[PDB]
Amino acid sequence: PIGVWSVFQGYVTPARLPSIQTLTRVGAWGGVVVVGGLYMVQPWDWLA
Amino acid sequence: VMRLSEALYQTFFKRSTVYIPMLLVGAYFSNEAIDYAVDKMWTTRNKGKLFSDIIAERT
Amino acid sequence: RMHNKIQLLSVLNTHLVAYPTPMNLNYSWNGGSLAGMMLASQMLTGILLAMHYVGHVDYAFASVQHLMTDVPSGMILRYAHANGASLFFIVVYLHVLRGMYYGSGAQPREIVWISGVVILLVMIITAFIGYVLPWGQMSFWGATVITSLATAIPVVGKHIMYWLWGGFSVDNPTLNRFYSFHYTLPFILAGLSVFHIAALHQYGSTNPLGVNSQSSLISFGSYFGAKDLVGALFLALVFSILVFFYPDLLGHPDNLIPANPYSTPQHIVPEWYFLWVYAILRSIPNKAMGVLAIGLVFASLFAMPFIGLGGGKFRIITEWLYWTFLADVLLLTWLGGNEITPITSFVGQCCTAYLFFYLLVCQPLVGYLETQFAHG
Amino acid sequence: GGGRVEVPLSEKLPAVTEPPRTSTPATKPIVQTSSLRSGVKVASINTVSPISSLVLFVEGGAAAETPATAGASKVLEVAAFKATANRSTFRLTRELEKIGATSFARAGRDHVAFGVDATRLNQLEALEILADAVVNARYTYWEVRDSLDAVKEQLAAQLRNPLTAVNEVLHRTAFEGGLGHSLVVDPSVVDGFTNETLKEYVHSIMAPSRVVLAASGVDHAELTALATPLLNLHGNAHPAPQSRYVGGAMNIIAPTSSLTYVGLAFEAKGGAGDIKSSAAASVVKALLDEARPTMPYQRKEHEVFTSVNPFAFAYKGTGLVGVVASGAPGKAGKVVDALTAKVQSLAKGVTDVQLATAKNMALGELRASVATAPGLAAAVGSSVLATGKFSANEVAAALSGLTAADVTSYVNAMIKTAPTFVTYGNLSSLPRVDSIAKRFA
Amino acid sequence: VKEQLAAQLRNPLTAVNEVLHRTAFEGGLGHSLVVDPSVVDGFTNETLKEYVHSIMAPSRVVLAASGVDHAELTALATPLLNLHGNAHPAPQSRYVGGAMNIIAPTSSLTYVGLAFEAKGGAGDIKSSAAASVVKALLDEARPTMPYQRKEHEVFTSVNPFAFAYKGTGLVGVVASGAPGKAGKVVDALTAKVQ
Amino acid sequence: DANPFLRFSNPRPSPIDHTPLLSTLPETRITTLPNGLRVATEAIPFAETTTLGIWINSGSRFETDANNGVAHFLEHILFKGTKNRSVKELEVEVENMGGQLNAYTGREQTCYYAKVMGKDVGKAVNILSDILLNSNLDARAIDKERDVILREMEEVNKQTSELVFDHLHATAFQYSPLGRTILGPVENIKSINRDQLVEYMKTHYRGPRMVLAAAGAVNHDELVKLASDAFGSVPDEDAATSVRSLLVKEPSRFTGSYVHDRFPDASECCMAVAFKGASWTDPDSIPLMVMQTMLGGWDKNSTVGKHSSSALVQTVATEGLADAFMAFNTNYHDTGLFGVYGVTDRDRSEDFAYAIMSNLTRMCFEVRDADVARAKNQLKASLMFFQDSTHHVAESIGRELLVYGRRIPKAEMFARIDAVDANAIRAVADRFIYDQDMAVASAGDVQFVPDYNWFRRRSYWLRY
Ligand code: HEC
Ligand code: HEC
Ligand SMILES: COC1=C(OC)C(=O)C(C/C=C(\C)CC/C=C(/C)CC/C=C(\C)CC/C=C(\C)CCC=C(C)C)=C(C)C1=O
Ligand SMILES: COC1=C(OC)C(=O)C(C/C=C(\C)CC/C=C(\C)CC/C=C(\C)CC/C=C(/C)CCC=C(C)C)=C(C)C1=O
Ligand SMILES: [Zn+2]
Repeated sequence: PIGVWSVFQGYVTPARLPSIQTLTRVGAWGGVVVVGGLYMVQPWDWLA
Repeated sequence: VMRLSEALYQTFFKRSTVYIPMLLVGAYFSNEAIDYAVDKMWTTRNKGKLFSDIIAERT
Repeated sequence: RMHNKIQLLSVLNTHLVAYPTPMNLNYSWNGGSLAGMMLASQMLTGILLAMHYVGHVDYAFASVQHLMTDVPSGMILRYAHANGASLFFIVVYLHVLRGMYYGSGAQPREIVWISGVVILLVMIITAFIGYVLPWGQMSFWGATVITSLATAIPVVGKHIMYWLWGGFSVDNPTLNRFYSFHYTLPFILAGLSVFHIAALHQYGSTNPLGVNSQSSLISFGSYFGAKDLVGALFLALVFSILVFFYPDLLGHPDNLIPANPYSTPQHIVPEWYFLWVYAILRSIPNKAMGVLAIGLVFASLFAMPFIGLGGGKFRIITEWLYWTFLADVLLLTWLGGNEITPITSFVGQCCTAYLFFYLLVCQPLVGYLETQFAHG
Repeated sequence: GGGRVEVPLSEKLPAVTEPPRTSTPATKPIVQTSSLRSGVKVASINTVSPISSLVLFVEGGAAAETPATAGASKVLEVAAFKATANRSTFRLTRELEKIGATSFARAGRDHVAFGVDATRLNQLEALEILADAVVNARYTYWEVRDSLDAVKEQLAAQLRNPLTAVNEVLHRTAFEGGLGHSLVVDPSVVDGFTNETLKEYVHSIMAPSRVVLAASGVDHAELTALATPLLNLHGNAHPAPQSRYVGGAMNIIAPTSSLTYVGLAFEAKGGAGDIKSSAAASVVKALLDEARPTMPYQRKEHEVFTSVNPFAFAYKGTGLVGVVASGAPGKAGKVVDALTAKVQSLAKGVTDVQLATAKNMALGELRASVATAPGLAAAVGSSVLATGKFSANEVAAALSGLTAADVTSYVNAMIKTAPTFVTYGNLSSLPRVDSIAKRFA
Repeated sequence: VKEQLAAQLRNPLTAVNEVLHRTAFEGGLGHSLVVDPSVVDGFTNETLKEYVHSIMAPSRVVLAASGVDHAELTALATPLLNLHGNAHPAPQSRYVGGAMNIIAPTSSLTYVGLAFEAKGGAGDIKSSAAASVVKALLDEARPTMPYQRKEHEVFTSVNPFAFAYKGTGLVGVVASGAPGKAGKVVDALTAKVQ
Repeated sequence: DANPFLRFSNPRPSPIDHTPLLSTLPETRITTLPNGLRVATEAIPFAETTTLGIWINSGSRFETDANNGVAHFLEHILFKGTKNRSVKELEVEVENMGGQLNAYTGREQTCYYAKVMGKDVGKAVNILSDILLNSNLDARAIDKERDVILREMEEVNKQTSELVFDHLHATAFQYSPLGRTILGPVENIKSINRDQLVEYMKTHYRGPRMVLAAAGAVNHDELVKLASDAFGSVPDEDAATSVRSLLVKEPSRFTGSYVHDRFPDASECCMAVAFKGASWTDPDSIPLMVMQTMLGGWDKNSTVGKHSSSALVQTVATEGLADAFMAFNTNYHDTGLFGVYGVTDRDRSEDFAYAIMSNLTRMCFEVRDADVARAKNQLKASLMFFQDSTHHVAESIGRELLVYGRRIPKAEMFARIDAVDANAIRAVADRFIYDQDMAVASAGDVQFVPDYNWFRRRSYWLRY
């Protein structure tokens, strides 16, 4: 009863969902893994 | 006594997602500087003994 | 108490002697102890095998033959280690089907199910790279066909492939690294098994009735030791039959030919326990889509505690649908050993579609309908 | 960025005096009372305060308890303002906390009071919440079961003070009937309590002629017009066990009481119904105030006493005016002798300065009780429930128009009536009981 | 000690006996014996040593025996009972009487105790015998046979007593009853002695 | 759905406009005497009682190390007899006006006030001026109070919360005047005399530092005349010895630090964590008031704690982390303190500490609008409740004239509260809380309280 049971019962409202700021702060981790992979591999001037 | 600046704190230090890419570019440049210094010292000390010195001598 | 003064005896007592277990567990709760016994048997037979095996091309086939005919009890050790992989997969598959039937991965046992799925993936990788080691035709060509499937990821393809091979084709570096990886992975299997058992002990096991069983619990070490011993003796009977009377029944005759990279066999099929994934891959007419479907099956397996509603009996619609799922999986196992034919391609596509339909549509939606029927 | 104008500076042109000053009313507002068609009496008084207080007074308390429903008023103090037929507990709590309002449940010895205090802009919300939480309360099983623990520590903490225990035993000894029942019961009395017991008690105490709605700072016509559909009550008046004063004496045994407490009380004739007798009893209470803490850190030393605490309770038809004094365990007879000497010297006459001082003390207490809106609403509700009217002006006139001869006559009539005597503590020194109640005869 | 004291005070007869002994007496005989468990909270072995030193003196000690030769007992107790100490003054007691009440909020039975002074104490043989006879007379319901079914109209239980101390004592009766029937319990207990 | 029982009310938090409440609120009149003393009244139209007193911009901060404790000892001495009235004369005259005198002595503020009836305004003015100006300060009464204070010091007779807050002020304001206790050390009490009391009153009780504030039933002109007759003889202040010059000369300093007061057989575990807050004149003090309302407070005699609007109250009440707690917002002339104080035991102290730190840091990132609207409504309602009691009206008049320099109108206060939104709360929490040093104080059974590095680590999040 964690997962689809939470949304079938009506426990996932517009509230209790993450805010736009929370999703942006989590979404800012996308650049970190890209920069880390480019740091690890170093394909310099490989962008087309 | 000595203290980190507030404006420099708010830019590169307050968020980890900004701190980590700065860390990686600083790591890249630090490795480049250490490589340069070690290679320059080694090539200066052992001048005339390496293979490239003989090859450039034969030109 | 003597076990209260040494901390080793306290843990062993708590988790193997006095552990409270439901008293109405039937013989379909003996899958886990049988799987642990098979893991221990495989580890023992392999450690004994590695004292006579040489992990080099132009010595591997001859070392296996010298093991078979010249090492005392070497034929028993090799045939036991070969058929033990099949029995290990039989037991683990029946264990997973038990968990699918009873809804055993639900709250609060999601970690148990997830660690089980991780164990299954490591088991698959271990068995495949161990099958490469005898260096026959089936070993070489299966390792060639499977590892040259990384050319489906765009751009970063053949780079990963050539780094896996240590060269430009499957050769001596691939065999030499496969020996080390295969020796090492079963210890990760043993550690993951210990973690998996420790995760179950937090909440204890489910029962065939599917109700709370805290009122009726008995000691493990007296009542479920002999019950496990009975099933272990049945498994030993099947194992002894397979080793001594039909040692090459489950294998392939082509793996008794030394590997030739310039001549390929007519039919390249894996061992039987890999055949359902092979049928899923071979049915889809695109390599990247086949790898995506194979990954999606295991992703849906990981997501099962969070999407799967419905257990054993008293939930009768999902109980009936389980048998269609079992027939679908067994059909995919049969189709993997056949040739590529338009009717077999169509049937394999329909079977893969129904497998995804059951795993992702039947288990949440039919389970929710059952809950609304029973307690709505 | 937010506002950066510092608070020593005035805020800028976005700070307007757009509401004009409303003119003051010509006279001090008067109490206006009426009755609903269901029979519930509604009384209200207008104020210039920005706080409106609404309180609901129901006859009951310890006087309406039975041996089966023993300690139900204390449980009702905790269990009130929870889940009703229209709202859950969560919804009522959030609706009170949204407008910044506060709620109380307070059980007396002859009444229970429920109240909501809010600002003048949320008086309809406060009235609706109070009426819904009183009339349509559910008293679920699990909520009462979980509240019983906190009830047990609140009673155990309230019985730590010896004055509460002395007051309980004094009310037991002074009266037979309803007023002799125990309000602050032992914690083990409510050990077998359930929600059925509370529902039975509530069904006994609730009736339209036993419920008064009192409001402070609310217009009366609006309040009656909007409370007519909300306080339409039905029910039967459970019989009230009318109390009578008889007097007597008792004792209490306390194992680890570092002091020893002695209570002496008399009956105030007429109860809360007589204005003059209640005023004279309040004057007597102020005359017995020996050590009133009017200044910080002042050390008034008595020869024998450690604490003096008088009182004057005015119930319906009868009252209880008296004094409780502490003292050392070895000097309890001296405490009794000093208390008898004080009451006898009061009976010997009051001398002008003492009379004026006690009248000013009584007037100050009376006016400081109704200074705030919740205190004024509680005073209006209690006076209307006990009598049918609010007469604070008449009480002040009675306090001011009291002569020393009237007070001396009052104390003389008091000492003829049989008294009530209660002791407390690890009693290892006591004069005999026959000679205890002889000094006023 | 504290749990034994709490077990002893659960009997209402023990509590009524303690309150009777305090109320009837002034002096050492009014001191409580079965004290509350909270009294022994700040107790140490030095307090016990102080009490033992206060009560010990060779003139305050009697060695009694049963079933032994007297001469051999004195010969063997000569080098053992070499007690040294000061005879502390005895806080002598006098009967004063009175009335006290103890509250139990969850007691299903109300107890009433009545007592009188046995003048003379244990020294007076005749007064002690008369007190024993009065205690036997007041014992209305003494079950002498198994499953006897005596039934009083108001007395749930009746227990008379007779105590004999050095110089004084008590004789009387403690009768229980219903909480709503205590006045009739007092009435019957009073009328029994006339 | 009930028709009459379900209108008008709903649990959805919406902003409320408190503008119509401003039409009938009374006005404050201020008159400055040539002495420099301000006389400020607020007449409530039908009041029968009056609170009036003298508020002084002085206290334990403006003492020295040699006379620390003189201002607290002054409220022990001042009511023990004047040069015109004895002890019994003062007692009789106060009893006849039906009121009580009272006194408070803070670190920066002192008040002596009387709660009387409206007919006794002039008598209360005369009595208050008599104790303030013509006190005996007898050496026998000083000796009679020194021994009582020394006994209560030897017994450690103190509230637990006051003990914790005194430790907190001592460790957060090291080497500044605000780190001293109001009570003072034992040696200053053991060597106190009449000369130090005279010198303190002569130095600090002057015209520009004193407000005579009266609320309730009082006329402004008559109080002006009575104050000019009575309090007209107070000395004026030198410009070189003003309050601002003393604030500049000895400024406040905040140091991030940790203290615990361990006891071997205690039961409770009281603890407070505070950050460096805002001064009284900082415009960020209104958002700190709103944030303190958002954190709230709770004690275990309430049973509706699980339905609270505040998430910290919800967490502590549901998991049972503390018996009681409260969030505080202390403001001084040039600094402040913001944080949470609570009472727990040793097995729940770490989880309570984690709940405090996690709820403080959460306000920098995620703040929803419903919580801010709820807290604004609750704070405005709390401000309206103080208007109901004339004692709080007089206290607010005295405090606002001492520390703001002026009487802030109610319309300006409502407008300044209504200008707070969620972005302002996030900004103020980012300024004061995030990755800053804090001060930690505990007392009692504190062996399981985490050390300073645990508290310092949890002032920031590594996941954003
Ligand atoms: C994909 C799922 C999965 C795999 C693979 C798996 N387990 Fe299980 N196992 C479970 C679940 C779920 C349970 C809990 C069943 C219940 O209590 O209803 C369980 C229970 C057990 C038990 C307790 C007894 C029993 O059989 O119920 C043991 C032992 C056990 N597992 C061992 C193992 C071992 C050893 C392996 C592999 C080498 C393994 N498991 C593989 C999911 C799995
Ligand atoms: C999950 C299955 C599995 C496990 C666990 C496992 N193996 Fe095996 N291993 C195989 C298979 C299958 C083969 C192929 C046997 C064959 O066909 O001859 C193999 C082959 C080998 C060989 C090559 C010799 C030969 O006869 O093929 C060695 C050596 C070996 N394994 C050692 C080990 C060791 C060592 C361990 C554990 C420490 C181990 N194995 C555990 C599946 C497994
Ligand atoms: C006839 O042909 C065929 C085989 O052949 C006999 C087969 O078996 C299989 C079965 C194999 C399947 C389904 C895929 C196996 C899974 C994976 C992930 C591929 C194995 C990956 C390798 C070898 C990469 C290198 C990694 C190693 C050695 C270990 C990594 C280490 C750790 C995880 C710690 C199929 C379908 C097949 O058609
Ligand atoms: C639902 O109820 C349950 C069951 O169902 C009745 C179970 O079955 C089990 C688990 C059963 C166990 C642990 C016994 C099965 C054996 C296992 C997993 C391992 C097999 C090992 C063997 C036979 C011997 C190994 C010997 C050695 C020497 C290796 C150790 C190595 C060293 C000491 C260096 C559990 C916990 C349970 O709760
Ligand atoms: Zn002090």
